[PDB]
Amino acid sequence: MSLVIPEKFQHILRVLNTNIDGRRKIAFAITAIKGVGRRYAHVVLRKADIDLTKRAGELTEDEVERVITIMQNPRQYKIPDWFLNRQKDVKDGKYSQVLANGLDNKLREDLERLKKIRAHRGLRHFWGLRVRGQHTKTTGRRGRT
Amino acid sequence: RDKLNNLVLFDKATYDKLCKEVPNYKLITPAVVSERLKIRGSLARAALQELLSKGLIKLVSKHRAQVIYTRNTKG
Amino acid sequence: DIKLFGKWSTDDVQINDISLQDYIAVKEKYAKYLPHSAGRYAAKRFRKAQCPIVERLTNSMMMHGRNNGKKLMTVRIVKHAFEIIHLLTGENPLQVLVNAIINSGPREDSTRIGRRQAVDVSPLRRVNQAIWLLCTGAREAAFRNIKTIAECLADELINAAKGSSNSYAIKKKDELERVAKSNR
Amino acid sequence: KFNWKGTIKAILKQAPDNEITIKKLRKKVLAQYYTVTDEHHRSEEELLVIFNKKISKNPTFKLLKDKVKLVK
Amino acid sequence: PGVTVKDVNQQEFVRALAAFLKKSGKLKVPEWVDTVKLAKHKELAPYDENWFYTRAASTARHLYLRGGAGVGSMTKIYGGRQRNGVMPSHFSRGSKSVARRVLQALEGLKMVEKDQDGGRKLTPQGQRDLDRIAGQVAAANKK
Amino acid sequence: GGHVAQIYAIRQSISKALVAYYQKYVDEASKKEIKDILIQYDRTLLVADPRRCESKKFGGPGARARYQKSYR
Amino acid sequence: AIHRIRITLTSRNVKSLEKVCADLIRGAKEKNLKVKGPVRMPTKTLRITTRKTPCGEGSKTWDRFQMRIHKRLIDLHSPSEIVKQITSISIEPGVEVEVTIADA
Amino acid sequence: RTFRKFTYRGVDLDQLLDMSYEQLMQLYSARQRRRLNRGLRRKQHSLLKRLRKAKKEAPPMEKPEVVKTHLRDMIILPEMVGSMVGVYNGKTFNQVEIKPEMIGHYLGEFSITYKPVKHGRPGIGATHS
Amino acid sequence: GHQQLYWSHPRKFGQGSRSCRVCSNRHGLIRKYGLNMCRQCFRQYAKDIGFIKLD
RNA sequence: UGGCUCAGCGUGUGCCUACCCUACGCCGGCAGGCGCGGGUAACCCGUUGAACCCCAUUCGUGAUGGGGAUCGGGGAUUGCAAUUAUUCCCCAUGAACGAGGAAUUCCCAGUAAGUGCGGGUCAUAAGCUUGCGUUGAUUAAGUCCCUGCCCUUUGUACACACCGCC
Ligand SMILES: [Mg+2]
Ligand SMILES: [Mg+2]
Ligand SMILES: [Zn+2]
Repeated sequence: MSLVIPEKFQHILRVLNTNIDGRRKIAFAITAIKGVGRRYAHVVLRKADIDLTKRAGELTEDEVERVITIMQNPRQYKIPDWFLNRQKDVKDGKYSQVLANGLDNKLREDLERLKKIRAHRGLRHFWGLRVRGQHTKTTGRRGRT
Repeated sequence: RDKLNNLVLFDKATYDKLCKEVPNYKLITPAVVSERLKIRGSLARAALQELLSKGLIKLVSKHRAQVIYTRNTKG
Repeated sequence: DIKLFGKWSTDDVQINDISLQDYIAVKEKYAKYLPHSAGRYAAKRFRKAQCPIVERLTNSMMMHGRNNGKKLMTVRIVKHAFEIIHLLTGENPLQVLVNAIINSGPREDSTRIGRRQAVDVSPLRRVNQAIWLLCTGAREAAFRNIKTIAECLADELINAAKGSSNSYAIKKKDELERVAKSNR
Repeated sequence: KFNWKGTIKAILKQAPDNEITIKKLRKKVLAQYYTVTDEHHRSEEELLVIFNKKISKNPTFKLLKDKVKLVK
Repeated sequence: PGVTVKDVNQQEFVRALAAFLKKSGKLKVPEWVDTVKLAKHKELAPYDENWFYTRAASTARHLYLRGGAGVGSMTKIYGGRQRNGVMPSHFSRGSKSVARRVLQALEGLKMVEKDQDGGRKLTPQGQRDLDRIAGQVAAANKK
Repeated sequence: GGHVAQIYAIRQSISKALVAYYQKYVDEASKKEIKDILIQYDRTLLVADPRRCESKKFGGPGARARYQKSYR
Repeated sequence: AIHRIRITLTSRNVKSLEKVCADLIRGAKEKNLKVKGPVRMPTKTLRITTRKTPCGEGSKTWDRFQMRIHKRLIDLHSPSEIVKQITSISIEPGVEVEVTIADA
Repeated sequence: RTFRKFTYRGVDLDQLLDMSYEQLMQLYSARQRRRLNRGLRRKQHSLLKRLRKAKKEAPPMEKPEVVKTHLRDMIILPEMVGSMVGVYNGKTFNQVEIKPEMIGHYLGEFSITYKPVKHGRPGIGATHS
Repeated sequence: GHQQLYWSHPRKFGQGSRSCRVCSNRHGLIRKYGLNMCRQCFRQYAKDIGFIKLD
């Protein structure tokens, strides 16, 4: 396809707060933002209607802007409901894909509300212990001394 | 020998270095032209298919795990 | 006539050494289409002497533990390596494989517990040792590398058959000969 | 220097009814010896006979035919 | 001559039949064909825009050479090995919805129907145009 | 069988079937010449390979291999 | 009618089962019956394997028990008023019999 | 503390009190929805009756009387908020304030069954060679 | 006693349901082919049940 | 990621005792749900369309599309009850690990090793075990050196028998 190079090749992209490596292919390039994995990246570029075989550097800035505005607003552009990251939220009930440092914020506030009501999961998150019912006698010592 | 870390979508210097150096030596595989010029290796596959489309090289094996090319014979 | 893999007619190769032409099986009666059979070659001693050489190479290539029954993979690995070799040098791939086996098998070795004396090597142990060294060299050259296993095997065989002190196999052979000479 | 009688007395103190089977006592004493010692020439059999002399030949211990008991 | 489906290579037979089946735009393709994930033992919905046509092709071929198959037979046919984390692998069946949809879409083309027992089988129309595609691809390969 | 086993069964069946057809319906010397030209190339073209498979025994993962043994 | 009936013979003992099948078949054939011979269904082997020790101590030895079931089918082409008495004289306590019509 | 909105799934506590079982099934998550869709048995209803009685017998502007229970698998319903429940550990009855923001949980995850461990010294054979 | 809480925990499915038909123990129970014997009692009675050690 | 193409053991509705194996059609993206049959079985699941392997694609030596721990949210199923997560599914999160020190296990032919599939346990369920096929080798046909065993002669202050006695 591309004979030699695009003349205006953006080597490093800067999308929300993270550096997207422009030498990777586009789906596996934008998977470097939190909240977006391989699966979600592939569906949002299928919805954006860009050719997946081109790398991240030779996308034009309008195409990047389209990819972002359909990444942040997935439900308006027929991303299926069961596909999302934060669906039926415990604070406002609406359905979303947290895709940024906001995902870190959402994880933080979930942890601190469980800690604030002093439920068992919040207590085990407050200590350094395992949460999902594993045995702690033999494994898990790497973080510990 | 720390990291290779260099190349994709080569410049004009690597392009014409390819066009004058690759199609006349015997073993032409994506691996030997990847380690030969600086090419990444998927770019090498694409470039070798494009050269075969022009017709400067000859296809020999064409397996999914190993594709082998060679220079055109001289007579 | 049989012309293994549909090319590379077999009855032109020459095994120079007497000691190893007794134990190398590329000649006209051990001339077969493919390096694959259910041989039952391990039932007695020296029945691997009459197994053809290409099938011994494919057998030793099916090894590091994640490859233990995968023989069809090694058959096409050997096929691709042979095409690469004939394309690189123009010589019969069987002949250069035979020369590699000749040049990589050590001829003197040392053994004891209390490596004390240097002994001589039977001309079946050096065939086995040469095949093992060649396959090990190809395996270690291709491990974390962009080069595929087929042209790694090809360059191992051509460097061993010329003799360069650049194959893994002939480096190991020379080192074994040197250590054996040290306490002869 | 590893202290044999003191370690055996300490193990017998942290036991139900000051009572322990010979096998468990031997296991704990040998693990302690390997984790504190500085001398290395002593063999496994010499350590075993040293332990047998330590338990069967002490007035503070008694052998109830498969076990060791702390007497008062 | 000759020829039939059996005596041609099945890989480019499926490629040619999917090309024919895409070219005549009557195959009904559902709306979620780009978010499917295709049989939950695998990830990364296929590296193809037109996987539905090839799946319909291979379903038509399988119903040609072994009739009476249902959705359970197809979800057994397109099953595979599920790599399962740090636990060892196992066999998982295919997606039932995509098998039902390719079967219903092929019924919409009047080249398969529900037979007298359970399952489906080719019409005379279906085996007719599959043998025509087989003739086309066989003539292409030999010449 | 498998893929390879089916390949070997196919070719053995074809060779043995040609030998039987020649022996029942054309002259015996023709059967002898096709038979011996098959015997000097890969005898399994006419004689079946009898080695089947060995049973697993209850101390390890397979027929011969045994589970890893621990000492201390 | 002329009735087609089928006799099913199952046992854990092979030789006695074949004795019963043979004597019933020859008693039918001497009585001008068209009989389809004994069709041997594939034998069933029930394979309880257990740990051989009452406690959990020792070298992990296992017992391998098995029990084998053998089946035969015999077909007759005359009314039941002779076959009931010809099978009542062939008992051999290890064999368990169902007689059934082809209509069943 | 700036805002006073509870908003469990986008709905705050008042219309979340007067709403029936069959739509707060849709409001909950899967496990609680299955528990409610399936039968909620007699002793659960007895606990709710005791909680309502202790709530309405409480004098205004202080907390109601503590109600003990072994039922540490009860779903915390919106009906239960602001109550005083003693949840069994196996050993003791633990005082739990049913806050508004714990209405999707079990009573068992507010009364811990074990004492969290702080380690002593490894005893004798605790470290081998 | 009394009647409505004596045996009231449901002995449906699980190890509290099933027991050996010889010794009424609950552990090591063989329920294949409807034996419902514990493994020790099965080893005791296997020869005259009809199971033979044969290979 | 797609396409193609091959197994063998064997289980299946129960005294108390409810709990079976499932084809086919429809709904759901999936886990699953709803109808309808068959099977007390060489009869139905089932021609058991298994996985590895095979062919084509993408990746390109980067802790990387290797690896999948840990953790957030949501959906189901079993159950009288799932929180200290039963199991399963989906989207996110993406840790050590770059072939392993001193030591040390198992193994010689359809064997080792790879790879799946049954049974037991089982309401729910296999990283375990017990079986089965499938792909399929390197090395060896020796020795008593190490660890031991058997036999003969020999020494002995041991006989709780060298972990002895002193
Ligand atoms: Mg095995
Ligand atoms: Mg990664
Ligand atoms: Zn019993």
